[PDB]
Amino acid sequence: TTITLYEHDEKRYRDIAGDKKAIQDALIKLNKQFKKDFKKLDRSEDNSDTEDTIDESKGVVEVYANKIKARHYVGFAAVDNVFLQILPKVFKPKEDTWEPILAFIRMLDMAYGLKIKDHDLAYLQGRNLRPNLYEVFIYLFAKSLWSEVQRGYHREYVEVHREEKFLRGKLLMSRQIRKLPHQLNTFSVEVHELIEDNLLNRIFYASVREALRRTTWGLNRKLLGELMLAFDGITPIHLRTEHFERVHFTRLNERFRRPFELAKLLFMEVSGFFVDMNKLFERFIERVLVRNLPPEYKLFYQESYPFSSQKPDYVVRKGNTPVVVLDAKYRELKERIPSSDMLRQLYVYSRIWPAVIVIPSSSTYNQGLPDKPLEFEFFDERKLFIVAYNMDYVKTGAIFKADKNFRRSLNNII
Amino acid sequence: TTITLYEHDEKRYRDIAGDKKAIQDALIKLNKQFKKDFKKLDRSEDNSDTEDTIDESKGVVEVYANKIKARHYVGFAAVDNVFLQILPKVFKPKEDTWEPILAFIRMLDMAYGLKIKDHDLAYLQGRNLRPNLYEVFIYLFAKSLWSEVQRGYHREYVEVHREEKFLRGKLLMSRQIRKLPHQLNTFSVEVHELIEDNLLNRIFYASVREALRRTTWGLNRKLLGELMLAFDGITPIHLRTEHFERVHFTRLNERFRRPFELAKLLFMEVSGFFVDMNKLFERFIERVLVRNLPPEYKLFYQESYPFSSQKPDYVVRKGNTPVVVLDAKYRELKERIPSSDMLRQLYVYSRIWPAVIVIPSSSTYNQGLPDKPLEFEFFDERKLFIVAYNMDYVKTGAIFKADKNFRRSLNNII
Amino acid sequence: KGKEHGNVFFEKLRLTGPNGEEAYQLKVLEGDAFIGALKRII
Amino acid sequence: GNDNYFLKTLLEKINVRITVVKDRDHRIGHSYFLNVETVEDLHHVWYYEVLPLLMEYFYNDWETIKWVLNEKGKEHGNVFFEKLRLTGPNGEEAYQLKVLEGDAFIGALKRII
Repeated sequence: TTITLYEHDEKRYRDIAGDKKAIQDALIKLNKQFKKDFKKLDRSEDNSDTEDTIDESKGVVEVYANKIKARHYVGFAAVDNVFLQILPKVFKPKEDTWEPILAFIRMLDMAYGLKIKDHDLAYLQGRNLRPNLYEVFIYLFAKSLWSEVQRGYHREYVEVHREEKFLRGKLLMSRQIRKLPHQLNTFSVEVHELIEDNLLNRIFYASVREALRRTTWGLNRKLLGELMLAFDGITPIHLRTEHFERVHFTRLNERFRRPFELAKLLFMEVSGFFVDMNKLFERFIERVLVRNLPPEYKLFYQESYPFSSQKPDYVVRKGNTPVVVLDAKYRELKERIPSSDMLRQLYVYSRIWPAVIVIPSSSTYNQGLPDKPLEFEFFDERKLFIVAYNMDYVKTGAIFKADKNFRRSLNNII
Repeated sequence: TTITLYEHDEKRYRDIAGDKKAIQDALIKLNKQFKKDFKKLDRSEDNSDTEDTIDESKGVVEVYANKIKARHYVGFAAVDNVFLQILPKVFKPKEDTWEPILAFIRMLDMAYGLKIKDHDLAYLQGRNLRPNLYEVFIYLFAKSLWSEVQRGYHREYVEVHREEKFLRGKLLMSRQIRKLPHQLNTFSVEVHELIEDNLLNRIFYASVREALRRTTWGLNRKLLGELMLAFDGITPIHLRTEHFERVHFTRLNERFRRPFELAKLLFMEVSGFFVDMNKLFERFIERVLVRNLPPEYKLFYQESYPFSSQKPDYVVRKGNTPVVVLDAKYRELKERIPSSDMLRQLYVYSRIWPAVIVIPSSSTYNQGLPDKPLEFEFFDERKLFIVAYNMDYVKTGAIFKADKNFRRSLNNII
Repeated sequence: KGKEHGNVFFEKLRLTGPNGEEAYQLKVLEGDAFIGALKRII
Repeated sequence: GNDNYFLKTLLEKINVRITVVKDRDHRIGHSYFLNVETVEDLHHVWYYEVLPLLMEYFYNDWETIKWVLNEKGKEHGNVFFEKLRLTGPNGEEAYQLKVLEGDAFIGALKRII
């Protein structure tokens, strides 16, 4: 069964496909698996409460008696033929669930640091496939591999001190001089032969073999079927985490960086990955600000310690003199005013940095939308200047029209 | 089945008594009943999130697939023969569960404004009864009623214009002059007779009848059995919320204030009540501060609006000049330092009020305990003075030894 | 695709795995059952 | 237990649970049980010649081998892989095999059928 969630959204167990007992068995393994692998991913003002909440089967999904509720952890996971995918709530609409997939991967393209191509994703737009995050990241792995295997096969050179019936390469002399004449019929050479089954090819044969076994599309089954035939002579391996560390990216296999990072993102039971929606917006806004703020340079994660260090998500300073704090919040900001938890942190970030502070918030049809300019000016009775900026999201499309509107509102703010 | 929780504590469904399906049916009615009756009780920095969390069957109890987890809502409820009681986590021990009951009711005595007696609770100490919050608040209702019915029965005066075969009271003259001589054989009087079945006695007959039906002790069954015999002539009523409003407390039934408020606390399906553990500590510390702060008068809930008003739990000012903010937090305060959410609010409360700020926290064997004096002095790089005060709890006993230690630490703070 | 346990070249085993997986098995046929299994490939 | 069809249905209830969690080419053969003469010989065959193959085919995976023996959820008893009490740094199951003997071993082999 395929189940899909948006951030802070619920599904009924009666309407859902499959079995009632089957889905709740899949989740308790996933929330437990998120507990052991929680510390690998960074957060930003998450209020995670690592001791109590995550180990109570509330790590990724809150499984309840009457419904199934998603926390603010975005991504996907495939467990026990119950494929779960959690999209952001910002891309929620009012092919009907194919626009938020390419919106989320493009927000996973710019924020998280991936180097995927837009024409890789635009190939899938309109082919009426079943929307699934695991079916597209296997495709993004398989297409970027088959576009990097079609040119060259990555045959890397190792040297072997082999006793050959012929003579290839440099003849070892200290091993041939001390050769008895009863065994003179084989040369003892040290040939730098190119092997096809290197460590990077043992991984990509194993990463395809664990992908074709767990794929469900009709496009990925054809593409991984051609990749497995190209890797036919390679002896297979069992994938571990030691194999993904033992290879290093030099200049002769640098073009295999794009399929390998996606092969490390999906393989290392469980499959997939999860990230916090607060930090992914904190990373995504950081791409927008430094591009859109020419007058003043901006650094993310600068920290100033009170008295326990409370650090802003981003601060922009021209040289050192202007202190314009920019704290990225994923909150909906209901009733056109910041909440108690938000404005209390905005007060501290301005005071310990005469410092204006701007809060960027999400804006679409689903999320709360303010007017086009800088919506809310606030003073906290200390000559402060709190500006509520809102970035519109044309990221569901491929054109960046809202970046010009975000620059025009920031130019009036700067 | 009797199930008991502490605040933020979990129980396993396999170890629990009764049936697995029976308890989860009882909770989904209780969390739904808490949704419709949520707005009657006040909060203080609760982060309730009224729209999403409470209606998702997470109002009082978080019912999960593998366990049952309590939120920070203290009290009790009896639903479908699954009696739930949630005690505070501060009274958790390392007759074994009879000390935290009398600790919680005494904290419900001083904070919430009840006027129960200590010798009402000390009668039950050591009688090896089964610990239950509904069995003691029915007892506190039944003993305070039977101690106020044994003296006087509350026979209140109503006047009736009745045609009596005898002559009692004032004879109505305009109704007797116009009486035809074929019906002269009955006087027409207006007698101020005392009736035993007044509205306050119809309630107490109905409040006992709905208590003896739902009691489980052997002491309350004897006490309510004597109360129901004393109210034998009273015609019963169906209890509503209009009946508890239609009576008013004058001087002639003022001694029935103590059983009636407890009869309104338990009766109005569901039974019992719940209150937020944050506000109940915010109310309980307010009794301690005004008693322990002679030099400066202290007012609770004073508000100052930034820019959305962030108000302290308590502020003490001598006249108007010293601003010593006292914000009560129920947090455990791990690692001897305040958290991000706590210290961010402490910074705002001091700045909008040169103002020192003191945070009181709970301290027992279960909760985190600091040293005896004022444990943590902090400055937030603006010449601030954040003092972490801790009140020890001898409230499990009947003697207030820690109030002298709280006064000595406050005298060094003042 | 929508046939199992009959005159099929790959019949499903009647015991699924722990995570809901299914494993098929090659099935030998003979006589007119095999010809009837070839006459529905066309 | 006076069952003439016992060792036939022992490998059949193993192999049809082997071929659905692994390949068909990873099954347990029948040359190991062709020399059993007493229960002690079957105790040696099941512990030194068959269960080493199941630990070899299922490495770092203790749940699927617990379903091949259809003893899932049952630990700390007459189980061929008892659960170790310890959890680990992040939390692993990490079972350990248990050498049974006597009628208790047959009481653990009867419920594989």
